[PDB]
Amino acid sequence: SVAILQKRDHEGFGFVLRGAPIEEFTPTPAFPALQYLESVDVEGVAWKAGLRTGDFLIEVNGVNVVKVGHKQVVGLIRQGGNRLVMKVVSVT
Repeated sequence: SVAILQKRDHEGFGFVLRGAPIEEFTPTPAFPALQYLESVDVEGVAWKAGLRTGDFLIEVNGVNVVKVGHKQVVGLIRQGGNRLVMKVVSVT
């Protein structure tokens, strides 16, 4: 799916990112991407946009991140400022 987030300058998006040798990695239908959402504050910015714990990250602001490191994805979220667009799959 796809989520669209808009926040104030002095809040966050209300989610935590986790992920990991990132050259022979291999997507599966159980572990599709390197990065996934560890927690989504309930009734938070990301939540209200329909983001949930367990969502894996395919795209961030137009860039594909299936085999992209962690520091690089967090950099994409930062560059967007108060706007963020992500493509996620829910392994649920």
